[PDB]
Amino acid sequence: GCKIGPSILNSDLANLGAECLRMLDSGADYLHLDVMDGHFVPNITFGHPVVESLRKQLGQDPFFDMHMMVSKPEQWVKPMAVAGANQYTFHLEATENPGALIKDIRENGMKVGLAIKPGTSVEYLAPWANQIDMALVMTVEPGFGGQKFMEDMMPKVHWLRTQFPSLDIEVDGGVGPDTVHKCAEAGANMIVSGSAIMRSEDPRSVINLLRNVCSEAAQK
Amino acid sequence: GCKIGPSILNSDLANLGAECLRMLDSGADYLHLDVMDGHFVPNITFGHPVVESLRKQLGQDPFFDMHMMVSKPEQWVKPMAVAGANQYTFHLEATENPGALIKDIRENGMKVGLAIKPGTSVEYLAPWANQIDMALVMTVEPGFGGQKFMEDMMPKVHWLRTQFPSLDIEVDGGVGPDTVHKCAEAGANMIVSGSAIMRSEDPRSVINLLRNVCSEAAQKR
Ligand SMILES: O=C(CO)[C@@H](O)[C@H](O)COP(=O)(O)O
Ligand SMILES: O=C(CO)[C@@H](O)[C@H](O)COP(=O)(O)O
Ligand SMILES: [Fe+2]
Ligand SMILES: [Fe+2]
Repeated sequence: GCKIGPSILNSDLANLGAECLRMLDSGADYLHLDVMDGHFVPNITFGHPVVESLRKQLGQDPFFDMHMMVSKPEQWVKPMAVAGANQYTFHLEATENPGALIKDIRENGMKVGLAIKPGTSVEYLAPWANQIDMALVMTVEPGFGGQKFMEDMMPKVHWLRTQFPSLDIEVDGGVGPDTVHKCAEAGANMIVSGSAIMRSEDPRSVINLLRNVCSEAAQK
Repeated sequence: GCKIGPSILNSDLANLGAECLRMLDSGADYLHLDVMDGHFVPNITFGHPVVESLRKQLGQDPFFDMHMMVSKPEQWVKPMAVAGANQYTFHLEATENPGALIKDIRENGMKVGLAIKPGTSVEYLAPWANQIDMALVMTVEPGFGGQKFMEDMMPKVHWLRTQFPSLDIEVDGGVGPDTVHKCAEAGANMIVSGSAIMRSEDPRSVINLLRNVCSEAAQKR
């Protein structure tokens, strides 16, 4: 039950379609699409209009996990749903009312993800863990790709896996073949990887390696 | 002195390099790149990281006109300059001190654009017109492509042309083979056109049509 979702942050953003196509053709389980509004984080990536074009290019079948690093996650729920996103992962730090937002995401037919930044206590998630589909434990400060993996986040992952056996747990930031085992042994089952996968001639082998390390570690 | 800059807002954003390349090959004078942060306008497009990738794909020749529909234009000046943008067009309504921002843009080596929304009186643009390279008169409410041209904006263009004869004046929003006449006769010499060029089977001829109409008006003056 371990899935690999490449991030395209450090890809050729002038050719997102081709970049994502290579990922899917290489056996990626899903695509992790980083949406930044220049406000919640100090960078701007793209929003629902790019997602709409991607969905048209990539077809109906691929799974889009939207990492919504935006200050008003309430605003982009319908636009993302209409564009064809499968999962809407908002930041607990950004919402005025998590309960209302979770409901709205579900009314819009999308799965619900909830992300926390490194400095955010994992216990902030407790009241919500039973209402969401996936918790995203950031392992770098959000805003940029290619940052250093924060191993000190692993106790958050372990705590979530122990307290909520059924919850999908995603890690995001500096995850690659060097750090994936740490994530898997802590309890993560959804693995975002960007820079580590993006340069490869044979992304399929790297993706398979991440997935296999993660699955065998989970089998324990 | 008339120039046509297609907008790629309603293009295939998953294939943005390809869309820009074919605009350039079709004779575009420049590329007009719409940057929206979801705050200044209710939509999000892309920012400096996409510009960087485009500059790498297109090379150093093409001119990028950055339409900065962002609420903190001060924040993105350096990042856009580093990404390879040529001109930074910010909104008058998006800053408390346009004078300081204008200075910072030039210090970062870029050309300076200054834009006003339809609801914003052209009078407020005037104090800065002698300090900028290009004034942008919006002819639709910013945030979305394919909207209807607001011909009621033409007196803004005409007034700027009269008061600032050497100023480059851009119009943006619903400009096409029909409405370009109004823009040209009013005094605009820089034409942004999105849906009219992008959804055309013959972008070259559309671009030629827009430039020719504008030149004819430019000559008459
Ligand atoms: O959300 C983010 C950054 O804000 C992550 O998705 C990064 O894009 C992960 O990329 P690498 O750290 O694997 O390069
Ligand atoms: O800045 C904008 C919209 O905010 C323009 O650049 C749009 O791209 C309008 O293009 P048209 O499709 O109306 O020509
Ligand atoms: Fe992410
Ligand atoms: Fe524009």
